Amino acid sequence: FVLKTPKGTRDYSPRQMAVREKVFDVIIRCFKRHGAEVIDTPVFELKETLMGKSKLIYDLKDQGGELLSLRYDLTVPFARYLAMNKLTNIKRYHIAKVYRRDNPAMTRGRYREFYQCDFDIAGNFDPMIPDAECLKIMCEILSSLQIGDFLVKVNDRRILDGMFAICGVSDSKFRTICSSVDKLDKVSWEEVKNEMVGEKGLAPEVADRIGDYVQQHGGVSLVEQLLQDPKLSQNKQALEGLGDLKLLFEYLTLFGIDDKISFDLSLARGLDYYTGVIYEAVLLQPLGVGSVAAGGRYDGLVGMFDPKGRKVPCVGLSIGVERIFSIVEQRLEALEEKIRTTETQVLVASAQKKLLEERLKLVSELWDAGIKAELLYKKNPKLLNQLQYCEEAGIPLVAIIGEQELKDGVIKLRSVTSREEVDVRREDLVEEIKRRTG
Amino acid sequence: AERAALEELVKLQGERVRGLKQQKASAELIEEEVAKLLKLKAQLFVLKTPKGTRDYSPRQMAVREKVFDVIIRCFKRHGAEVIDTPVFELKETLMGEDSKLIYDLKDQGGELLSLRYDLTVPFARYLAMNKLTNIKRYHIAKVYRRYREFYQCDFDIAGNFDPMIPDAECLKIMCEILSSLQIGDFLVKVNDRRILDRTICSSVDKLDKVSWEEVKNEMVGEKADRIGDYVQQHGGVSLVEQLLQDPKLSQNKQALEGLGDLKLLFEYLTLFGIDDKISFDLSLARGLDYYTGVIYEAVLLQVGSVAAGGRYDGLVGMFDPKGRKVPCVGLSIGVERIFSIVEQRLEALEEKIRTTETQVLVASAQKKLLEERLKLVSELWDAGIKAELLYKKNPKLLNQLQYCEEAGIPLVAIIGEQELKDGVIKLRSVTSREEVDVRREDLVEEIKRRT
Ligand SMILES: [Cl-]
Ligand SMILES: [Cl-]
Repeated sequence: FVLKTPKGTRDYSPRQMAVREKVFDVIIRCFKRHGAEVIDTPVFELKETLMGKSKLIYDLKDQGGELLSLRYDLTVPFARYLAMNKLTNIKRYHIAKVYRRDNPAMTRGRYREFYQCDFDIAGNFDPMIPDAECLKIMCEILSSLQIGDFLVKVNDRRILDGMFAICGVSDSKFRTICSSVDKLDKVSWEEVKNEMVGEKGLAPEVADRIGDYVQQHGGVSLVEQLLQDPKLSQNKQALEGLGDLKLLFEYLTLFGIDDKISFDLSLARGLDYYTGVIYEAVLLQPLGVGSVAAGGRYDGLVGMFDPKGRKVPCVGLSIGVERIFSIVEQRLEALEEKIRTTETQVLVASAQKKLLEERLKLVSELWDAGIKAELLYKKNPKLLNQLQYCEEAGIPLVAIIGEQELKDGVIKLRSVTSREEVDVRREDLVEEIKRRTG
Repeated sequence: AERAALEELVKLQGERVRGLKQQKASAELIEEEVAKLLKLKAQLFVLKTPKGTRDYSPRQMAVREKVFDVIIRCFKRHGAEVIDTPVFELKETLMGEDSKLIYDLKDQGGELLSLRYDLTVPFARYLAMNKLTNIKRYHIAKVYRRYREFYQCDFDIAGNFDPMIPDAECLKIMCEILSSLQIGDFLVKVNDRRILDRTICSSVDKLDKVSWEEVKNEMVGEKADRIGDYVQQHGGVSLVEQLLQDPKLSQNKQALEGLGDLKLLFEYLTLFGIDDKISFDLSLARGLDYYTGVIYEAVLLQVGSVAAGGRYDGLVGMFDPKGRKVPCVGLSIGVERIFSIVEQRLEALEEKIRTTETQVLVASAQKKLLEERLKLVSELWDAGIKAELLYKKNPKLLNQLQYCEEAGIPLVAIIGEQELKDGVIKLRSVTSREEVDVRREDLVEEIKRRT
């Protein structure tokens, strides 16, 4: 028996926490900027609640009591929360860890316990305003994180259904074909066409029509082009999706995030789940380095719990904080710069021995002034040792107490980086420290 | 949800009333508490959260954010790092209260796992795994026991340092957070395990709750004269000094060592200025098994415990193959009861508790200005202002104003055709109902100044 974190789980070191706090602050400042509420659900539900949901779910031991399970997803707790509280409309964000028992590849992003970061608007509202807002929120956060240039792919579920029927895929092969088409971002169309015809028996005359549609990406001008398409115009659901899309593009143009959006018909994810617009956010090297965010409209899923069977229309977005965390730390790592694990702005030190009690008095005053102060728990620490500690922790200043300095009543402040000393009056010292550090 | 919070409030009120009656409190205060409790009671498929677990409502979250914010600022002020641990650990990792209390996962077809029951065992594992002999950190996370699922707030300092400074700092931090919380007057009681050196201890812990007389009878039932004199006595530094002078305690080295450390600790507290708020009691024996040094427990002044902790050197050593002990001192803050006390206090003021921070809402009385509204709101968002708008083509102005009143939003931005033409925007204070015309450019700056 080795002491280890469970297979698939990880601790978070102070540096990692600092990185995770830095990004969570940006994302939540944006969520609050859009006037969202926040909720929290327990880490486990009753099993009854999750059965019928891929059954890679951790389950607690019976232990006499009724069976329970760690949440594998945020939304089913969301639906339970809305049905339990008799609400059909709410705007909120939930940030919390989820638990799926799957093989974990550390090199790969996969981990058994990982953060999920969701923002949702639920309710019957005029069409597309909430969706446009969701898109704006995605671009705000990714732009603010400064992790390079991003682009957002959007599509619609209805267009996929209509385009696939008109092109000529059967209904039960349709999900499999979609799984193939979605890889066009990471692979080539000759390759997914070979995969489709060869591995899944789809006719080449149906694959080479799906090709003429899916290899097509652009802006609003492509929704107009496809509105003009004779075959597509005939299809009703394709018509619905395109109409919603034309409207969405207009709202984004008002938002000013129009340039960073791309209509792309290759995109096909979460079909079981999404009923309207589907969007994915990816980093740019015009080549995507990975998928950083996702969003969708899922009217069907939220209302499952209600006895009546009423559907609560919902639109939302999920942010891949776990890639964002790694990318941010590596950027720091590439620089090779040390990351502050503490916010201490001053350290109290005395060169001379026997001044420990006085320092304690000084440190307390700083604490009661709301200053982030520290001191070494040694009766007579050496000045050199104290300074090294400051350099390592990134502490900007050192406050030195000396018998000579004390008589004057002044306190000597030395900048660690510049190694320059100034003598300050005790009353002023607090304000001097404040001026020095925000 | 909200109903669940109400139930929690009722459970706390009942406990408080029970404590007050026990303390032989005056009728005037007891009646007020009963009145609050009665009001709470009045206020109070098969979809349900698992037993012992409750959801957090937006209103509930707001109280939690404010409370956590105060605690977090204090921890940061004292220059602590922060660490995170997974929810579950190997069952073997958690081992010698009762083993059965701990939650355990199904076999699955992998190593057996159990949910964290405490936040410090994982910390001990973290230290051993990384081989660290010194760290100052705080950890805020949910713990599971079989409410069964609840938040735990912990601040710990681990390492070898001159005696009593780390211990003194924890008390100062605890006092600092409680005063900041503004939950009223509180006191902290401190004892050392070494000086104290089972069933008597439990009786002793039970002793805090009940009188010595009845308390004395309980001890007899459990079966004392020598023991009784020591337990009743409690106080300050002067009281501490008298005990050392005693010959019996004095001639025992094990007993003697603890007394000396405490004497030293009080001096540090005096420098800090939290000396007045510290109390010495030998009666306290809570968390005796974990502790190898001092005990401290905080009690608010009208379980009844808001904060607790002490020095334990035994745990870090257990994980290490070598078994070398790691000195450590720490504190836990009972943040759930603090949640419900804070929310209750806010309610007394009668001031609204806002679930959102939106500064302003964009609204238009007239028809067909939706696009105009969207552009403006977007500009506000870009500016970093917290703004909203209703997802309606032509919403009515009265409806929008009502939403602001209910949501607590301070201002409403109104767009009119004439206003649009002149370059002005009409800003109306929801509370005052007063209006002003502000040019588009000045709108962002003015909103910030007003808020
Ligand atoms: Cl596949
Ligand atoms: Cl396994």
